[PDB]
Amino acid sequence: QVQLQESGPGLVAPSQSLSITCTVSGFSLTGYGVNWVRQPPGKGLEWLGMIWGDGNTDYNSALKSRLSISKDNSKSQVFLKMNSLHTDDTARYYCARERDYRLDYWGQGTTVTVSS
Amino acid sequence: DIVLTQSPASLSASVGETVTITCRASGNIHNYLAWYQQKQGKSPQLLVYYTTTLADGVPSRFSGSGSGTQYSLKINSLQPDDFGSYYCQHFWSTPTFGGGTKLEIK
Repeated sequence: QVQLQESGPGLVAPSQSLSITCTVSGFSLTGYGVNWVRQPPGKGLEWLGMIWGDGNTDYNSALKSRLSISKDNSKSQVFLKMNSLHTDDTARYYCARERDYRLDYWGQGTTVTVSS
Repeated sequence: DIVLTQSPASLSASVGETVTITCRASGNIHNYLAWYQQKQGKSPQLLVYYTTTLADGVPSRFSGSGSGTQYSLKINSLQPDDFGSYYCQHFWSTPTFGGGTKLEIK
């Protein structure tokens, strides 16, 4: 009964910023972590960062500087913000629930295309 | 960061065959390893966690093993429902994903 739904901007121009929302249902944002994962067209999964139930966050060292993750416990929403988009920022972006060393529930993802 | 290397990158197999895919770590990950199955146009799905534990609903034809920097996923007698992409992921400090293994019907 967990449900995660992502919504994003679709097509965006290089250098602009991107904001993605992960709306969750059936569980509490205070009791679980939420991870952000992306997938470039035809490539593998790439871990972006996580926000813990307590509000502490962790990021991919390589992207750390371009990314921001936050949440609104009240609204049951987690957000991903990326500044200075590159064309290779094109991918399907997913949010997934984290429980004891495992991503048990995933949203269906949202496609972002960085195109001028 | 600890990287994961998956082998083979792609494999062709027939229904009923038994396959093994490998996940190697560039540093000891102490068994904090999960496996995901991804079908065309769907989000990944958890198969195995903590090296050998199956997620609910996962058929028993699937089994994981390993320790240290070497892990495996064995699929006994492939079903049509099993073709797709497989990913291993660790949780030893910053999580990373292996490159994936493409399982394609021969």
